[PDB]
Amino acid sequence: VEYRGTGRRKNSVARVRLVPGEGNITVNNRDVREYLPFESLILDLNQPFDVTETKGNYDVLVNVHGGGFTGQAQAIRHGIARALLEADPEYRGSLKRAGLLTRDPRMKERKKPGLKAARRSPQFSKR
Amino acid sequence: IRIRLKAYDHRVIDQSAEKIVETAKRSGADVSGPIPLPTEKSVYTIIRAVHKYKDSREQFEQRTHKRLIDIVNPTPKTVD
Amino acid sequence: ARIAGVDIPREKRVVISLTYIYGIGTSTAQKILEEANVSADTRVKDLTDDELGRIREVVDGYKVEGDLRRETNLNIKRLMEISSYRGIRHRRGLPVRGQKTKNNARTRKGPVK
Amino acid sequence: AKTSMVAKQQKKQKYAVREYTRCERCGRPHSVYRKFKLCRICFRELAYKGQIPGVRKASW
Amino acid sequence: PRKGSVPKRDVLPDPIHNSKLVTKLINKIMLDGKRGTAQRILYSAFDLVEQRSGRDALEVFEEAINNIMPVLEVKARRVGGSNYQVPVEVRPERRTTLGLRWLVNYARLRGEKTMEDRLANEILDAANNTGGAVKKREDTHKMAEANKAFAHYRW
Amino acid sequence: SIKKGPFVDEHLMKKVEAQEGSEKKQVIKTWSRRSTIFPNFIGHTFAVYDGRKHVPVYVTEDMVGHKLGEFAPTRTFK
RNA sequence: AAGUUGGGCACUCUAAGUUGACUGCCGGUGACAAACCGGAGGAAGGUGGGGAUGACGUCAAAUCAUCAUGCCCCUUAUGAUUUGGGCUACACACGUGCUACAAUGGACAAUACAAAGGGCAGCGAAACCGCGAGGUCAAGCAAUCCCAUAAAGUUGUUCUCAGUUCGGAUUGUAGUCUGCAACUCGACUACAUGAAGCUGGAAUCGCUAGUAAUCGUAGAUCAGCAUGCUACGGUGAAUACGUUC
Ligand SMILES: [Mg+2]
Ligand SMILES: [Mg+2]
Ligand SMILES: [Mg+2]
Ligand SMILES: [Mg+2]
Ligand SMILES: [Mg+2]
Ligand SMILES: [Mg+2]
Ligand SMILES: [Mg+2]
Ligand SMILES: [Mg+2]
Ligand SMILES: [Mg+2]
Repeated sequence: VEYRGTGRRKNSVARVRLVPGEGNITVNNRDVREYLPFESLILDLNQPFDVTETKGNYDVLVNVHGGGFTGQAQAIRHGIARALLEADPEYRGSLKRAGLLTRDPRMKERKKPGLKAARRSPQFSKR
Repeated sequence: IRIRLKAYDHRVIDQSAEKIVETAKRSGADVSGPIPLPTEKSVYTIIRAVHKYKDSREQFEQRTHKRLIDIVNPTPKTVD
Repeated sequence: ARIAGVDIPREKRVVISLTYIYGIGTSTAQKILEEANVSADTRVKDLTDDELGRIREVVDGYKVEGDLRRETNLNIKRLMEISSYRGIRHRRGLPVRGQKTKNNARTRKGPVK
Repeated sequence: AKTSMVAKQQKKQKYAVREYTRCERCGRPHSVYRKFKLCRICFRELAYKGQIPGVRKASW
Repeated sequence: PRKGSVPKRDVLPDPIHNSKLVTKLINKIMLDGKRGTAQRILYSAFDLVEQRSGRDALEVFEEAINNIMPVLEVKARRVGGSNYQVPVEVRPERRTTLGLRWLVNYARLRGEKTMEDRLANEILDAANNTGGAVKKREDTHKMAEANKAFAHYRW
Repeated sequence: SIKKGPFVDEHLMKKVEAQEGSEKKQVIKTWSRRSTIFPNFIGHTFAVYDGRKHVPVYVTEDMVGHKLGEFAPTRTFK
């Protein structure tokens, strides 16, 4: 029983559901394996499934929105952990032993005024 | 009818929204609870100095807040 | 290698082998490649010893001549050394068109720096 | 020589697009606005002391 | 940083090859932010190893880093009121990170006219000796190992 | 450069279209460096600059399609 | 087909109004000195990440051409109004910026995923006539409507290591648009033209995680015209043991 796993990574929301059965992930009425366009490491967002000691627990048929593509990805990886812990609340003390469930470390930041790339400075000539 | 409100200050428009839903709900009218439309800003980045000492500037904004209220029951006790 | 003087390159695609000739290249070479049994398939110096006859008979029909009208650019240009502008005093005193004649690295018409 | 220029500008020298836009309380001919008809330093002392609306400071 | 020990915290998993130390040299061939053209070229430069070498590239790969593996460093230090060099043996975390640059810097130097084949001639001919980049690690391997000097210096 | 009437200035047309009657030669006094060459032009000079020059330029049968009285330059180089 | 049409479903982001981080009970031992390295559970580290905020003061630094201005000069001209030249001129010297020297590259058709913005004579669809720059008409209009397809990348065809199918510098013809008009003095399109150039001497800069680099998106200024400019997302590494210079 798992529902409403939101997932956020770099301005790209993702809402999921989890249905019991076997591991079959799917977003936006089309596949995953030939949607994540470069991303040969599709299996490395399934990797919380690797470390929850069970791979084929549930099916997802998830949703996603916005962002880029790996910015649009990798939050599914975050988004199934919230609903995964809501499937059984034991896992907080046993999924945060590899430190995985939630961290939102970074987004892009402001171009600082009179600069060029928000930390870079223009080149000054000489002395 | 979907009357629209937009104002510069942000507490003024909420007290106006609860004023208009107060004068609507105290009469018989099945009004929706007031709707937050997203509030748009616009930016004015400008040079401080008077002569050519550029690359030292500061920015301004102004922020219009936009609410939304709709009634669906024209009653004589909710006319104006 | 018969089109204008010679068409030197062999074993390329013909669609760019017809760029080495003057007056035709890379976009009207697609257009003038208009003949049955004429398609670029890495047979530049092959596949044609009579099929080449149509694709230069049409070039002789292709009114702009390729190489025979090398006199008309200097007809037009030398006609513009009647001292009006735009060729007049970019050649009689020799500066360069480009609207900035000494502020930047204008060396495409200058000899050296 | 600019008080002649303001005497020109609110009149019309009859062609379509010969005019231009100048500052209201000041008189600069460059870097003026169209939301305010002020100009980039004459806007600033009128954006301060609260007297123009809209304007919080910065830093969004 | 005069303040000490900025943390490391870098992770590197992999899809098929099951090795942390193979996702490092995908992170150095990748220039200009295009990870979307690295493992398309890298894994098409390892599947062409067994067609060029005698074996799978896995059991050749630790040999290929093992022979290119640098030993000794010469970090110059003006000792006590003098100025000349000192040999330093590298701490084992730093030495692979120093090590992997010599694959890619000479990958862009072998004129084989195909980068997924020019670069892979230094994993072949790396488990076997006298490659392209082994010459530099033997050139600097004897930089101060034979030229042993004041070896009581601090830094 | 468009269609629709290559934009001779009209007062210049007013001068030429009735100036072409007799065998007299009093040319322009214009300093309007804008107009093109209508093909019905008689042997006459012009005065096409206004800072300081009245350069008498020949109306001779050049490429008359140029949208300029630009035979008179403005400055020197050396 | 997709209009998200109904259901009126309302939860799921969502869009502007609220609860709570602080060395807190923490283990040490600094001997009670605050604090320092550690462990716990808030998603959260020890000013969570950034901005806005610029102390007494220096440089007789900069501005009378934003304005204000003590004082001296101009007084049928050192004022005024047009038209028309100029601010772009040229053997040269130096700053900044861009686009490139190629095969993890180029061409070619097909082929997915953003943020922030503006638009009531402005933005302009759909279908239409053009090689394109565009031309006509033309409904919808401020989360809903329009500009507005993001692009890089993926799968696939092909050129196969060359002054080259690399690059467009230059140069004539034939147009479009804005305008009263594009010669001095704009911009864009396709037609050929196709130069310099093989990752650059002495030297010299910019950056410590969403950071430099990569292709893009929007805006003001503005009838028309930016490689600059301030804003926004996408892809995203390597490295910092150390204070000797
Ligand atoms: Mg929920
Ligand atoms: Mg005055
Ligand atoms: Mg310290
Ligand atoms: Mg904070
Ligand atoms: Mg802070
Ligand atoms: Mg403070
Ligand atoms: Mg004065
Ligand atoms: Mg100037
Ligand atoms: Mg469209």
